[PDB]
Amino acid sequence: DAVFGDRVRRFQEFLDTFTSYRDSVRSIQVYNSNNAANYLNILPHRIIISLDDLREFDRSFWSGILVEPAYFIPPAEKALTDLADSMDDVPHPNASAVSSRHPWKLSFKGSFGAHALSPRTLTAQHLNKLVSVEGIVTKTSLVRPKLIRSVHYAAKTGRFHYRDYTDATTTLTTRIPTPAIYPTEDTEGNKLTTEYGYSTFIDHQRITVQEMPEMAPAGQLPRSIDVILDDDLVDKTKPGDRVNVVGVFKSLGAGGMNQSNSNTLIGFKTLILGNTVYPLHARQMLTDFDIRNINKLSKKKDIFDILSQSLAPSIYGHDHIKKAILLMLMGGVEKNLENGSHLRGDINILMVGDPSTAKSQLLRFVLNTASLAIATTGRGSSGVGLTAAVTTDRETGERRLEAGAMVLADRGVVCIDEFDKMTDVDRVAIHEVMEQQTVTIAKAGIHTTLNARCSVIAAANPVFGQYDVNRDPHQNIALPDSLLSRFDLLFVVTDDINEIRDRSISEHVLRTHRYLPPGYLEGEPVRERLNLSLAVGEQAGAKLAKNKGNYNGTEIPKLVTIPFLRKYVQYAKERVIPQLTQEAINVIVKNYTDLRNDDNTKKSPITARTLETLIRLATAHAKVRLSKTVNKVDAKVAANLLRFALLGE
Amino acid sequence: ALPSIQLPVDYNNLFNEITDFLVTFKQKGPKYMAMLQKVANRELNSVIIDLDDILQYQNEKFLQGTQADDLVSAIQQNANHFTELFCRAIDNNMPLPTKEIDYKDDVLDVILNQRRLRNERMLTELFPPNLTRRYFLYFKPLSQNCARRYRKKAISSKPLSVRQIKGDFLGQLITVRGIITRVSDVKPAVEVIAYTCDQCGYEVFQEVNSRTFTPLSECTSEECSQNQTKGQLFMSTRASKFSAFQECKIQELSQQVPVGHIPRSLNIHVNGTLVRSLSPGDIVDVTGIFLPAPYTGFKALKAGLLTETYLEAQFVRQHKKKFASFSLTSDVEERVMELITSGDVYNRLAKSIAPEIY
DNA sequence: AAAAAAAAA
Ligand SMILES: Nc1ncnc2c1ncn2[C@@H]1O[C@H](COP(=O)(O)OP(=O)(O)OP(=O)(O)O)[C@@H](O)[C@H]1O
Ligand SMILES: [Mg+2]
Ligand SMILES: [Zn+2]
Repeated sequence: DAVFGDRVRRFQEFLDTFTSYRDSVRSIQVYNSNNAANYLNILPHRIIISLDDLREFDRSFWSGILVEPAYFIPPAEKALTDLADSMDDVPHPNASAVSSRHPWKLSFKGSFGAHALSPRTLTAQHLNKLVSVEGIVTKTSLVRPKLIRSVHYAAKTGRFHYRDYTDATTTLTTRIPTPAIYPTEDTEGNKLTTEYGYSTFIDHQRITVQEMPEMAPAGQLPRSIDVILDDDLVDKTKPGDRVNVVGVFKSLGAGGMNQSNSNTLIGFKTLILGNTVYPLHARQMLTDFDIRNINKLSKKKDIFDILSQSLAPSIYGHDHIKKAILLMLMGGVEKNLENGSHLRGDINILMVGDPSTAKSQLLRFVLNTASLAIATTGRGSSGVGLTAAVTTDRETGERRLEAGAMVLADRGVVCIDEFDKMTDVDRVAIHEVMEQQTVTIAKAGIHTTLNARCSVIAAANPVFGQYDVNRDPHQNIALPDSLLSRFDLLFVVTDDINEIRDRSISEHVLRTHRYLPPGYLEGEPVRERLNLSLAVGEQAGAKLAKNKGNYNGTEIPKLVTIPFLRKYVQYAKERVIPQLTQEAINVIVKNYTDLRNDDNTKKSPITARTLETLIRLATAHAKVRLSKTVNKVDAKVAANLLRFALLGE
Repeated sequence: ALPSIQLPVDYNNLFNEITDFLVTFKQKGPKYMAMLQKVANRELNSVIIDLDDILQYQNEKFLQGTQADDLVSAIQQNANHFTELFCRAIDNNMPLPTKEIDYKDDVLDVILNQRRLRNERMLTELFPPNLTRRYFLYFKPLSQNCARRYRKKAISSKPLSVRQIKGDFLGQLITVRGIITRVSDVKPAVEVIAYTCDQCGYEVFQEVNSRTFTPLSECTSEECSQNQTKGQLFMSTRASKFSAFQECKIQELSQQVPVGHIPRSLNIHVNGTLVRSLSPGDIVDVTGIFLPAPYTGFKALKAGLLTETYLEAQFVRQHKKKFASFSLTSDVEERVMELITSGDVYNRLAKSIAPEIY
């Protein structure tokens, strides 16, 4: 009755108290006006409020929102729409577009306290309450528009009529249902023609979010919940993404309380009307002094060795492997030609060795430190299901392709373990990807080519239990040469027994195990921790807090932390695209001619494709030092690394 | 019942301006009378409307302070309504045939003449105009240079991707781009359905624009309207009016797909003389009307507000390339003369296939 | 449509 007006005026008072939101709204308005008629982006009518200030202003309204949003959000939205209408000033508007009536829906950020849950923790007593849930995106539905309000016209009357339709998921408050019956006749029988272009249609999509399997009870499968979101943010993110979704958790449907029930045990349906979505990413933007520090480090002489040594400090030796991983994470550029079609741009690395030489651990480290990566096991995968699958959507009743493991890793890196133990059939499915970086699906009436430009890193064991240095390299490796020729670098590792190395590695490994997490005692095991205190988060250059990287002093050479290295990778993969020059060309051609005509035994045969590997390695090294041109030093280091990987020191 | 709202659009002035444009337009005299004259002589089978002509006519008549509004904006905002406005304007201003007609072949007109000589002799039914209509109406999207000619942002075109089409583009005229994959066959579609009345006066007609259809049971014939039944009404195949119907779907190009996604599709309906103007496996620039389609055909009683959508074709630019089956032309004749002058050819042809391979 | 167990080649 009047409580709606009371809440509306209180929210108007609160909006008038804080002057940031008004500035944002008028900025949106002026940008929208400038987009209209000046020689393709438009800002949506959505604003995000920080409920910390609301709590500091009025505790009653804050509690009402966080406990029963159904009776508090609509008044706030009405007040915001009224403010926007009052402040707006358009003297000559349009006809069809003026009847949009966007209500300026809201988004929230700030501390939630006990209302930040996980998909398993959602229970009965959290219904009808605003919540924020973390999780992983499992699968999505198709974007389908839905009607809101229809526009009708009658020729005889000349008066435009309108009828409004709402559903259970359309509004927070339950109202009397309305069918989709089109009004075609007037009260006096005049004919009504539906007017497209004046009616209102809003986009609709359903997604399902799953709890992270890492934080799960022992011996329990992960559980998932479904989220409905509409209008804006309709097609953000994708399956295989870590998200934080804030919205209202409410039930819907009769659920058998009508006469349709067949058995006693009938349960209701629960669903979340998502209000906002944030990318978790376990942040992604560089600051000014960050760029200053990156430039200062890149102008140093020996940045590349420092960066290589910084990777996985708990692994002894394998320095060239670390350098190869560093060059692979930020490989060369892709080439396209009007007549030359397409040229591959990145690097793939394969390692083979006898057991217990720290390959899987390095693979896990590469998974953890990469921008985007997917873990795959040879035995626990099927090639047909690795690329694409056919699934029938429950809503639309049609069958649509579901993205496979490798497609999700587009512009990423894929790590495969037990590669030599992986079925031969599915191997061809890999080779196709290694051929043109594109998978073709022609099955059940769907003919589509899907882009997959990822890099693949794998580690495999030799045919015997241990490597035989006296045998043919082809004899020791079970994989056929057809796919082995694709990999740019092949590495063979062996645990040669030497008492000096044995003592050094023993001391190192014992040093690692004598570690204690900061601020926690040694008498009790590790305990799980809660989420961050802030549900949604966000003097320069004189501190160098984490810029220098050296957390602990152990050697004269420097070190850098993981976040700074990742920021360096993000900057390098975007801001620099080097161009090769003839000075490095001479060195590359000379060393290729020399290596080809050395005429001695070697691990693998060499052919014309190795020069492409040299070119992209030089490009990657030019990217490492952040230069737009390729110097002969990059050619020299690439040749040295190749000689090490193929001859051995 | 239904609340009423006020809109700045009124169709009276729009129709008057449409008629004035159709009559007075100078590009042979007026062009839009030449097309109507060819249609009257049963020569032209479809009518194409250029929005650039309307825009430039309005712009050049704006120099005199008589014009008050613009039409192309309302065309872009809504399209289906202007189709029936245009067909009514054409039907009102159809000139007489200046050429002879082989009148015996038009069996529809012969049957209608027989019905008229039956009914009007007694001293008759006013048949719907679309049954009498023989032509098809098509629109053509404007060109960007014409928009550049003036200050206004009358742009349209802009061949959006399949996934770039949102729920706010329903009812507008939009242009899409993509590869055609599936093309169905050609099948007739009903426009006006006629029933015979078993020799009981006039034969009842009906027109259904929906995708479903229901038949009649009783008829308005006077002796049939008499208190006892006189003959069961039966559908007549000859008297009805049909139209060619075809459907196809288009897929997004691989260049426009965002990373880590699966391309989407779009359904296209096509009717009239434009049928069979496209083949599977080509890049096209299709312009049409983006219309909603009811879900009730599936008959699931779900998705109370969710609906399916489709595009109705209006103009197709086939684009891509043409094989032409080496059809002889003058230019290629001078080309082969140049080849004759070139001397020995096959060595250069071998050198010129794949220079990238050494 | 796609994964998993069984007997015969
Ligand atoms: N250089 C090293 N530094 C630290 N730990 C090492 C090193 N070499 C081996 N290890 C240890 O050896 C153990 C074996 O690990 P892991 O199984 O990942 O190795 P691997 O060589 O990939 O073996 P596999 O062929 O069985 O997969 C690990 O606990 C790892 O810490
Ligand atoms: Mg291992
Ligand atoms: Zn009868």
